[PDB]
Amino acid sequence: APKAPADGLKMDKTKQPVVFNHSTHKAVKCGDCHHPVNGKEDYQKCATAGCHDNMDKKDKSAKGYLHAMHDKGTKFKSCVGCHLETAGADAAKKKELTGCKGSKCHS
Ligand code: HEC
Ligand code: HEC
Ligand code: HEC
Ligand code: HEC
Repeated sequence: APKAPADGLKMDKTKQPVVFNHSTHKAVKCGDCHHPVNGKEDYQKCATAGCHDNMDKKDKSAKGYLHAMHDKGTKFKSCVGCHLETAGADAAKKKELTGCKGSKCHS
């Protein structure tokens, strides 16, 4: 159980970096994102060696970095997956939280 970093955290493993703010996700349990690995919630960087370290856009295994941030039907809600539920039928929120362009993730 480490300490939540300050906002402005830059996820920049790709050419479309995204800023993650812990403050806006205060209502979400730490473990929902820093999920269990070998029985214990893991707080290492998502793309740590052995984790989601493959940058291949088509890798849908546990090694797929982009898969972990965008896809639905995953064991743990991904960024987009959780945002889809949050936005519901609200088209404005869907654009803001799940859009591939013109969203708060990818301008
Ligand atoms: C998802 C909705 C998250 C919630 C809720 C919490 N965190 Fe988080 N955190 C998240 C991401 C996407 C990242 C970036 C990881 C990366 O690959 O760089 C982080 C990062 C951290 C870190 C720093 C990791 C490092 O660089 O070593 C820590 C220590 C951390 N987060 C802690 C933390 C705690 C204690 C939370 C709840 C109280 C918590 N986070 C929630 C995503 C999410
Ligand atoms: C290695 C130590 C990892 C770290 C750090 C993170 N994850 Fe992970 N993830 C890892 C494994 C081995 C697994 C599967 C665990 C299982 O019980 O099956 C996963 C899985 C996910 C998933 C779901 C994948 C799917 O069902 O297709 C997501 C969405 C996911 N992980 C996201 C995620 C994020 C955003 C992380 C950083 C905040 C993160 N994980 C760290 C291994 C490791
Ligand atoms: C739920 C389980 C979530 C996961 C996983 C992630 N996010 Fe999220 N996020 C969530 C909520 C409930 C909200 C607020 C909704 C609203 O209408 O404001 C958000 C908001 C954001 C935002 C906008 C606010 C901001 O910090 O700029 C962004 C850009 C954002 N979230 C990004 C993000 C990323 C990159 C995630 C995975 C790495 C991610 N979120 C996961 C709920 C949840
Ligand atoms: C936040 C909730 C996001 C939304 C909405 C979408 N994406 Fe995303 N994307 C997100 C993260 C956390 C990252 C990684 C940031 C980093 O640099 O580490 C990404 C990355 C991508 C990339 C990589 C670009 C490249 O270099 O090839 C692609 C291709 C991408 N994202 C596509 C994409 C699509 C198709 C989306 C709509 C369905 C979309 N993203 C939304 C977070 C978020």
